[PDB]
Amino acid sequence: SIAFSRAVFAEFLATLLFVFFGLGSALNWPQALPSVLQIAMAFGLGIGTLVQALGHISGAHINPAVTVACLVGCHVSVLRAAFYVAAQLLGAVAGAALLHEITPADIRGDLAVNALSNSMTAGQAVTVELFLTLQLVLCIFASTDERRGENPGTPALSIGFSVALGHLLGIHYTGCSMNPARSLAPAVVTGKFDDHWVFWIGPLVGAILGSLLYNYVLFPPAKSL
Amino acid sequence: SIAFSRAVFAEFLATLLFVFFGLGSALNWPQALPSVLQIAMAFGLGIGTLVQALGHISGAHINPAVTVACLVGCHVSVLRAAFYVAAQLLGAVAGAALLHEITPADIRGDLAVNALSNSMTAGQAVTVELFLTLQLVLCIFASTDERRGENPGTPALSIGFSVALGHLLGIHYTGCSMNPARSLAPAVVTGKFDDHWVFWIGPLVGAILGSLLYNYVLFPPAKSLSERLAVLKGLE
Amino acid sequence: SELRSIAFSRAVFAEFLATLLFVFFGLGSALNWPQALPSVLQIAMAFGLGIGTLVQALGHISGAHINPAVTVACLVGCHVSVLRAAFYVAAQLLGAVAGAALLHEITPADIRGDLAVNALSNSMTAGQAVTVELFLTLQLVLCIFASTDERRGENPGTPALSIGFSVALGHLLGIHYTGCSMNPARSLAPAVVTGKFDDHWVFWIGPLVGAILGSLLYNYVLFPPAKSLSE
Amino acid sequence: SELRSIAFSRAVFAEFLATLLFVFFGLGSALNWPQALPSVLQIAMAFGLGIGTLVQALGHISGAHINPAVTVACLVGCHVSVLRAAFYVAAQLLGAVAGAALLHEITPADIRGDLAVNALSNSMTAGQAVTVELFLTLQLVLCIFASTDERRGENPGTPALSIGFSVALGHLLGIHYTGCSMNPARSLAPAVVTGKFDDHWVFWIGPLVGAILGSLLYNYVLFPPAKSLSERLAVLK
Repeated sequence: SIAFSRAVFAEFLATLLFVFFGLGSALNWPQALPSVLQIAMAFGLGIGTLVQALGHISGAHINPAVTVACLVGCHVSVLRAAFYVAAQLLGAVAGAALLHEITPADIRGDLAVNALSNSMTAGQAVTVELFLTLQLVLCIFASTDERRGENPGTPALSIGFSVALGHLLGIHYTGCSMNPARSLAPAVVTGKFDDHWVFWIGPLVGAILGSLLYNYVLFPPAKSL
Repeated sequence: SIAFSRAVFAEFLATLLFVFFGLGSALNWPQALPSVLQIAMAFGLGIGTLVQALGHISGAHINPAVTVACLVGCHVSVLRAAFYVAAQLLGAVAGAALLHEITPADIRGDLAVNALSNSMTAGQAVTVELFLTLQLVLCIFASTDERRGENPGTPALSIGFSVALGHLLGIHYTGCSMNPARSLAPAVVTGKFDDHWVFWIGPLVGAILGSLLYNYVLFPPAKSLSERLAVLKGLE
Repeated sequence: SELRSIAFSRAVFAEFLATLLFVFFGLGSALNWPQALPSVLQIAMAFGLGIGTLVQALGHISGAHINPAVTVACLVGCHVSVLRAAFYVAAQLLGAVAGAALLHEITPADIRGDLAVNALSNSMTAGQAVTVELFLTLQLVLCIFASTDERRGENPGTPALSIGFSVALGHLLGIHYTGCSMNPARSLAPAVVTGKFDDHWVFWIGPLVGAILGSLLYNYVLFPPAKSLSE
Repeated sequence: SELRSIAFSRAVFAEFLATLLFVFFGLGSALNWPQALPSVLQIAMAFGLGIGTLVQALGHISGAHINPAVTVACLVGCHVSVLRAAFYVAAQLLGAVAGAALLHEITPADIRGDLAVNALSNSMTAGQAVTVELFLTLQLVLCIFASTDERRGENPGTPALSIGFSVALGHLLGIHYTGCSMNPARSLAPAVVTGKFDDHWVFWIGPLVGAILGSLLYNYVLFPPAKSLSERLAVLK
């Protein structure tokens, strides 16, 4: 009962720092405009760092889509999955509120909300988020698959660079959600909810798709009883 | 029987995502033009992520030149190599078509086709593509060599950064093909095939040179008794 | 013992040399070079790969703290004697000032400029900046403590790269606010060399509180030594 | 004997081929500035990932020195023989010049320019520039020796990445002063081809001294090899 409390708190604190660091690095600084790579690196090294410190303790989901994917694959429980999703949403909003307080009334701007950019249709954007989240779930599972043992190597860095890869592309299209908590956090704080469902339907479908493809298509288990 | 089907499917899906993520990051130029480093990182972390996710299930070739190199020292049969190459070509075109469908209308432009740049000669570009793929194949052979030391496991990041290294140079000339599928995918969708042979002869020759140099010159692998037989029977 | 004595001397010398090279490389790469002004990512990579390289090269000799805040976090957390912590902090402060003085005598007077001093930026306030420095150093110690946690024996992992990228992560954000300190020696070094002590306490109070918070959170909240023999 | 052995031939050839590919890729990615001038980070990454890739691919065959300074550092740290060290230095110098001549041929005359020669920049003094190169190569040799230290447990690829990121780190600083050499072969290769030898000694004394300094500090001061058996027994009880 105590280990479970530590895991839910860790998921909360992890999502707090990820959203706090991610958005804060994505704000429009006029003296040094953030590059697609700069933002991608911030989100990328963010997940890699948080996976290293807490991955072995709770799994370092830091993402409701990852938690849902883990719910379809990993022997996680619906109770923990709910407590995790709840912890991620609380940590994210807490990270966005903390950043808002410290960010002045000049940089804040859109507070790096994920927003449909370069017009683009919701169907085209929702399709990207699906493929963006799918590749992350495939990597996370392969990097953490116990059947591989210690053979996968650099788990934190691979997962981290996988998030960065999505961002290196996603920034230009949407912003690279891959995480409903990272999307909801600035939307609640700075009132902006333009097609928010896109950043929810996409990732959730992409995560379940990646989980089913991995756990039951690409590398399924042997037959049970 | 199933494992082979899963492996061929993985090679298809891997090349799809690589081309989808790679080209999409190399075009898209509004008021944020992608830099050489930005593009190199996109292709590099792409392969690295896909080698990590699918390496243990198929080998994550994602490259016909890599599949050809593995035909000499990866224990890959010509049957698997063919099924892999076919899966890579289908995945790439599928990745470019999927990207094409979603592209923001009149944005595609070249669609990040590998193209001769800065008035250089076709011979100079084909020489680069050879060296770009030779160093990659050299790195893949060592990274997948049981005798390379360390502990069991494949370094997906090392392989990924090898692809990125090639882009830091190839981009200035072409786009760092190293992969005939990465070149054909946007060439088929758009229709631009200007000097398409450069993006095929270069990588294939560079890969075979690196594969022969590693398995016969640099670090000749340990032959099994059964493999050593075919050498004696091949002579006789 | 005798060989036990030298080992400690090697550790103190390594902590000195590590902080010297870190400050020398970090500040030198952060200077406003006219032909190529460094970007936030460019600077983040210089400080990031700096710690990662020094942790890789010297971690197995001294622990490669290169930071008084992490040394203090190890006192409450990875419980180390105050003797080593003092010798380490002293070695870091001497190496840092030596690294900033060496760079000064290495850079042309014209390009020297602000010598990459930590300074309040974008008209920020001391209270907001001290809060940022806290969260920046907290995530670094959290990563260090987990990457070097005795309980993480078997597989070596990637502590150097993870810690290195953890420093870079703090720079991708901290640079815009304070230039990212996370280290009282990196802040004091250019302040002593080039007299600029504007809000120096921010670069000291912030990191130290963030490090102790991260050390207490890890050793007492996140993954403590379970007092009960049950597990 | 060590000379007439396949392993020695493979190691000398590996050092040649490694320096060939490193110089070819390194200079070519750092000089190609037509309508897209490379940034300091871009150049640092090219040289960094260059060394990292070659150490991964060839490290197990020859040690992947790719540098006469590194080769000398291993000589000082009692590993490689003086015979092998000489053959390695010769292989590195031959590979480098071959890489620059090949790049010249493939690079259009309009963009070749100075061919990314290592040069004292922003009117730096010979004493200050030689001091930077010293500290640049010193940290690298410290990382290389630790990345190749059998006593340090590591996962596959990380040592090559650590060495790679060490080279990048050097370039992130050295570029502003000298263009970052750390390698006499990387400096000599374009100097012979293009013909610019102004104060070439800075790019040789600096790295050579930095490598020996780092090697002596590591093998004798910081982390010497033969320690004692019974200090571990005294740590126990």
